[PDB]
Order: sequence, then C-alpha cells, then structure tokens
Amino acid sequence: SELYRQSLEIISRYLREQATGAKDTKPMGRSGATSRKALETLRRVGDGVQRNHETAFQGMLRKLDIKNEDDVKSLSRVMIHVFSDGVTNWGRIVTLISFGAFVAKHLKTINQESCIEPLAESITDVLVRTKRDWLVKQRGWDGFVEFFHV
Ligand SMILES: Cc1ccnc(-n2ccnc2)c1-c1cccc2c(CCCOc3cccc4ccccc34)c(C(=O)O)n(CC(=O)N3CCNCC3)c12
Ligand SMILES: [Zn+2]
Ligand SMILES: [Zn+2]
Repeated sequence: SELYRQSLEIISRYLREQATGAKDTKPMGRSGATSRKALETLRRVGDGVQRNHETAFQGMLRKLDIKNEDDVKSLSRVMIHVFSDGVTNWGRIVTLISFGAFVAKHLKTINQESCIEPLAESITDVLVRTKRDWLVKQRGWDGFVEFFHV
C-alpha cells in the first residue's frame, strides 16, 4: 500500500540521515509536503526523545551488544516484542523510530552501515503490519504531523 511505502521512505530517510549526518535532496514524491513534514517532525521530536531518554537508550544499545549482521537479525525479535507489548500511541512510535536512529548511528560507528537499510525495513514491517488499524484510525502520517505540529 501507499501507507507501507510512505512509512518506509520516511523511516529509511530518517535513519540514514541520523547515521550519516547527510540530508537527502531527492524528492519524497507522492505525499511530498506531508512526508517532508513527517521527517522534520522526527528530526525535532526524535532528537528530544534520544536526549531525554539517553540513559535508557545507551543501556538498551549495550544490551543488544551489536557486533555484526547476525546481531542485527536478533534485535528484530526484541523489537517486535517490546513494541507489541501494551497500548500503542505516537509517543511509542517515536520511541521505536528514534531508537532505530540511535542504533543506526551505532552501526555507522562500528562500520556495519549496510545493516541500516534492513533495520529500517524491519522497523517499518513491525510498525505498519502490526499496528495498521491504529495508524489508519489515527489518520496515518497526516495524523502524526498534526499531533506534534512542529
Ligand atoms: C526496553 C526498555 C527498557 C527500559 N527503558 C526503555 N526506555 C526507552 C526509553 N525510555 C526507557 C526501554 C526501551 C528501549 C528502546 C526502545 C524502546 C521502545 C520502542 C519499541 C522497541 O524498540 C526496539 C527494541 C529493540 C530493538 C530495537 C531496534 C531498533 C528500533 C527499535 C527497537 C519501548 C516502547 O515501545 O515503549 N521501550 C520501552 C520503554 O520505553 N519503557 C520505559 C518504561 N518502562 C519500560 C517501558 C523501549
Ligand atoms: Zn525513557
Ligand atoms: Zn523510566
């Protein structure tokens, strides 16, 4: 669907920019203004989450103990568990994606950057496939952008 593809583009762009520090100039495409606004929202709100929850993020990264691609496969089990537990909302979705960026930065640091794209795919899979009903009900990325109104 466009929801999956839109979500993948936003999340992948955010993780790549976080990991590399570089901004992608290629147009978003279909939901341009909204996708661009969603990415900007992740930049601002996600920075806040990474900073304000740095202690937990650093501790979690240590727990995952990522050395290679095999460890990146193993964290998908943890991701789907922790995220699926309890009630979802945009705050938890930002935590999911912001932590993804935090992990992606680590992957850059250890020179295993090729895992960033599959990680973004994994995050998108868990978000869109498992919470489709909630996302649709809450107006998808339009809803996300309006909720935070950065
Ligand atoms: C597990 C944990 C324990 C204590 N404090 C935490 N933490 C994170 C920020 N502040 C605390 C967290 C915590 C750490 C990292 C992410 C989250 C999330 C988002 C969904 C899970 O995301 C991932 C898990 C594993 C690997 C991943 C790799 C890439 C991207 C995402 C990954 C949550 C959540 O869904 O709420 N939590 C739990 C959390 O925030 N809690 C705090 C209060 N008590 C336990 C629940 C994560
Ligand atoms: Zn926290
Ligand atoms: Zn806490």
